[PDB]
Amino acid sequence: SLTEENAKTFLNNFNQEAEDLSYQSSLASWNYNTNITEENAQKMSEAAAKWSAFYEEQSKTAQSFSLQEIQTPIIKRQLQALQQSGSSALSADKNKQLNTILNTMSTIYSTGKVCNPKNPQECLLLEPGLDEIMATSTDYNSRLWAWEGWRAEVGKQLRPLYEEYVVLKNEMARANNYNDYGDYWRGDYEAEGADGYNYNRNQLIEDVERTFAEIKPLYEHLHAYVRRKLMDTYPSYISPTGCLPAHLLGDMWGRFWTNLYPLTVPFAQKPNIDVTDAMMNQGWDAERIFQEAEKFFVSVGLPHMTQGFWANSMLTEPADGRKVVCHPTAWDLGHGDFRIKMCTKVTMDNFLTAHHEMGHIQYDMAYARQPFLLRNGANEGFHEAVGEIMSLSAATPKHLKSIGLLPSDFQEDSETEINFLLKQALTIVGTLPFTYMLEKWRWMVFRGEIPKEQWMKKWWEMKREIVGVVEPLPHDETYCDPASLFHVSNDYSFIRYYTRTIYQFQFQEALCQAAKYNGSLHKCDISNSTEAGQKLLKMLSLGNSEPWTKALENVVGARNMDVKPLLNYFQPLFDWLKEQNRNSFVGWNTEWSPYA
Amino acid sequence: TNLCPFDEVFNATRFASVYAWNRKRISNCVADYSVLYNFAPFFAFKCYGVSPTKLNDLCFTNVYADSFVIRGNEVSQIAPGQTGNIADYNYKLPDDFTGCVIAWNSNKLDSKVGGNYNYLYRLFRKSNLKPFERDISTEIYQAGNKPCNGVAGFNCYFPLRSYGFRPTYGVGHQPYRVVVLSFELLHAPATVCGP
Ligand SMILES: *[C@@H]1O[C@H](CO)[C@@H](O)[C@H](O)[C@H]1NC(C)=O
Ligand SMILES: *[C@@H]1O[C@H](CO)[C@@H](O)[C@H](O)[C@H]1NC(C)=O
Ligand SMILES: *[C@@H]1O[C@H](CO)[C@@H](O)[C@H](O)[C@H]1NC(C)=O
Ligand SMILES: [Zn+2]
Repeated sequence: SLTEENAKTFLNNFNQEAEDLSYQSSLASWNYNTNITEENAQKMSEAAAKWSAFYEEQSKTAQSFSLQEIQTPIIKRQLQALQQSGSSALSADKNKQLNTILNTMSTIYSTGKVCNPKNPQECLLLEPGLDEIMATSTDYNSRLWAWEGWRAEVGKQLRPLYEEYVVLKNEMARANNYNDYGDYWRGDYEAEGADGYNYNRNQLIEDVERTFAEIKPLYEHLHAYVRRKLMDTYPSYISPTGCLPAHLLGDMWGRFWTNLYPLTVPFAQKPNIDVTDAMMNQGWDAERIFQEAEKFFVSVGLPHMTQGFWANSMLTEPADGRKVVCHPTAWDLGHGDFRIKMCTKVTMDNFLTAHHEMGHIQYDMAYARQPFLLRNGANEGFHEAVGEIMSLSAATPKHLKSIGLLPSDFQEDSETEINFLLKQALTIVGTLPFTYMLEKWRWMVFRGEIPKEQWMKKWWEMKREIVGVVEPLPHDETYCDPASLFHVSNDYSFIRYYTRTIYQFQFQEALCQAAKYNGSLHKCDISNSTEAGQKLLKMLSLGNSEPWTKALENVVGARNMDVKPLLNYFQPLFDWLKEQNRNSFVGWNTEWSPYA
Repeated sequence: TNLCPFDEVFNATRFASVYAWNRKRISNCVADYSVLYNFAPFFAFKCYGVSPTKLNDLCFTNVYADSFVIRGNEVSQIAPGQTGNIADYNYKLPDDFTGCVIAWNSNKLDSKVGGNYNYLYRLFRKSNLKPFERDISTEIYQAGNKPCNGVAGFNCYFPLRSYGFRPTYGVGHQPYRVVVLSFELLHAPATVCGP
């Protein structure tokens, strides 16, 4: 009861100053992303330097508070959040060396180029370069040369850098009273609670391994089906029982299998729901799209959007002497300022992205009453989950017909449901094994289990165990394959995408059950149902003031992550796949290899 | 007929900060409160024990007008019995109140692109304020035990802080102008009456 009052006063002062010092930085960043000019870059840099210096000084000052003396949980949470700023609690020279390594990694990834084995006139890059040539083409050699060349350049030029990066990051992590840098990443999910509710940061490895065990039976069947359909486009290249070659997955790395849709359509005679023509005929613009999104959100009890949102936000390409960034983003600036930056157009994809971004802003507005240090998401992947559950119940035929973009006498087709489910499956299910494998590999390398001299020897060995892909040509230890990903050479964690997928389906089942709907889950819609809105706003207004095991309990009525709802979502596709795979063989043998 | 000077109270080029709140004594004039409804939609107009639309039927010895500028969310702290920052360290109303408050938006006049730093408020004080009491002191607050000899630093902070208004803020953070009218009837005839 002696330092608790001091902590309260210190937190009050910090909250008063931080909002003012952060609004300027956010506003400068916004002014640069909507203008792009030499002066604006300097303004952004000088705005960010002040905030960084102030935050570092405040964290160093706040380090002098013994946590055991405090009783009140909220102040302890705020102080624990403020103290954890050991991203540069090292020596100066080591910090400069690490910054130089990171900068050279980023530059060498961005500026890398690949030249054709034949005439060197082409010498393409990644950009709209290699990405298109191996996202559209259906020729073996055309994909193979690019896939081999990109690795034989980037990995060769990146291996020593990553070798030094591992040890520097481990030193950084151990200086912060951790075990390794992988534990530093895993510490995001750690939470402390009163009545149980504790989530030790060592259990995640057990949890991620458990849930994946229940997704293997479904994925396996999908991995069979696609394989069959790949035996027609490339006849004499894929064994009936084995692993798919890496360079034939419709993407540079195999993160997504969406681009395999044209060759894997089960019913080509029935086209998907395309609504752009109706929008053009009816005379729609961007403003109408966003008013429709706002109406859908207010139909479930959530509040409207402020007049500042309409006044300030950029919603169309300015078509003036101004260059902008057209990556869609949702901005919260503090002091009640919310905006969207989107170069939106008249298409279904923009229509769904509007709902996604508007859900981001709804969550931000919901947690706007908490103190400043707790105005974040409840976890690393709650934001996206909340964003995607809104767009999930917006492309359903019921909602589209309910607003007039589809004929009123429309008849649902049983053959179309399978196509929609298959596209969703190739988008969603096909990415979980890749993320799990990559994160396990980085965790093992950081922990020191994998020797420095066997990295690739493990990377591929367990690649043809979980995801089920075989390399086209052998790679020596001089290679560094995983450095080619943007989420590896430039830091960033990679486990948020595994948690987001499961969270979104749990939330969707909870809300659609709370809205009293009977039938298939993928057809459920939450519009014009006030009951689901209050249940969602119950979690959305907490921020991270309470452990993430409590908001999940509030909404879905559980205390961990379960994959049963995901299995309910894809049940008809599971039955159809099982029916059509009853003659062929499921599973793969880890012995076949395209080389000798 | 000599009307009361309300026109010069609700109209002013520049108002006063919340901690240094102004107070005007109105006495010996005929008061027509019906001209108080000559502004934009009032955000707050609620009267405690005076029965509005009957202001023209009472007589009081003198009236006090107190004017200041505060944030949007703080307007609820200008009621009797409330607790917060403004109601504890800047401006507090007694439990037995007789009169009422008028609060309206002033975003078009008190907001600038770079920030308006001419409005200040108190954040730290040793003990709460008695009703109708003004503090203007600028002594550095001492929260810890070690004195810092009047220089800012750890465990001693500057009590006054600025609002910093901008036109792009949300409604709850835009500036609001508040005028409080306090009536009192005493054993000294009565000079403030109706038409
Ligand atoms: C964009 O930059 C120009 C030149 O610096 C500036 O005059 C303008 O105010 C900026 N903002 C706009 C055009 O919204
Ligand atoms: C359902 O919600 C939509 C929101 O766009 C609204 O237009 C409609 O009137 C509501 N009711 C029905 C029966 O569609
Ligand atoms: C205040 O000034 C405006 C403009 O000069 C005027 O219209 C109004 O009558 C004045 N008085 C009040 C009470 O608004
Ligand atoms: Zn998003």
